Amino acid sequence: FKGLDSKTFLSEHSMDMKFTYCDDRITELIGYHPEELLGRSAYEFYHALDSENMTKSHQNLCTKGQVVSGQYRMLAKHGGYVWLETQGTVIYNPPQCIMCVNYVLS
Amino acid sequence: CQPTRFISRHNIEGIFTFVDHRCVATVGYQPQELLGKNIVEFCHPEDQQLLRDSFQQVVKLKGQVLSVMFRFRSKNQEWLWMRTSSFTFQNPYSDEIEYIICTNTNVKNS
Ligand SMILES: O[C@@H]1CCc2c(Oc3cc(F)cc(F)c3)ccc(C(F)(F)F)c21
Repeated sequence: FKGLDSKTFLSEHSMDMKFTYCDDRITELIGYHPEELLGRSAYEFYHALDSENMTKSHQNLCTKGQVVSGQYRMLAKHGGYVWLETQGTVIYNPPQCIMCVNYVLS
Repeated sequence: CQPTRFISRHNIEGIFTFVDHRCVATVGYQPQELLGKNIVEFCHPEDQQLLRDSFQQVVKLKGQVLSVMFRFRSKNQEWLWMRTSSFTFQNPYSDEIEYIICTNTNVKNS
């Protein structure tokens, strides 16, 4: 039994969904090293059956500025899929990036 | 050009609880020189009260973004203009106390 907290990590993304930053915490939970994530689109990581829904969550996010993804599977570094739920927030300056708070369900 | 910016997390008092290592290029401190201290300690005295009231408000705003501009004292002891954009996060599976997620960018005042 890990905590809710010990299963939550942040990521930051450019507007095209590529990772620009990730907490080291993701390693423990999913196997990725943040440095191997940077420059890759988050889309690369979704299970195909959650894909169209994440495309929609992304649309609600760009237009409304904040979204709650609802349940999705992310391919894990060493095979299989982890369940997540993400809160996204767009940070606008004077759109500049997306901040994601990611919670691992499974 | 790429803006300089780092992510931090804070309790509702302002105390740094997590600092992203991009802080070194942005304000010059190591993360461990920031962890455990209140962000108001690095703030210019004309800006401290605005920043304290920003932290107080962000929790009333339902997870929406609150933004503030203030002068932050770099490891050179120079005053840098920071735009801090913040929002609360609270895992809706719990009734744990919300904490504050920040992005912090050196911007121009002009
Ligand atoms: O489109 C934004 C931008 C990137 C992203 C998102 O990325 C992640 C995808 C993963 F598989 C894992 C992760 F930690 C973040 C996860 C969720 C969303 C959200 F906001 F739901 F749309 C978004």
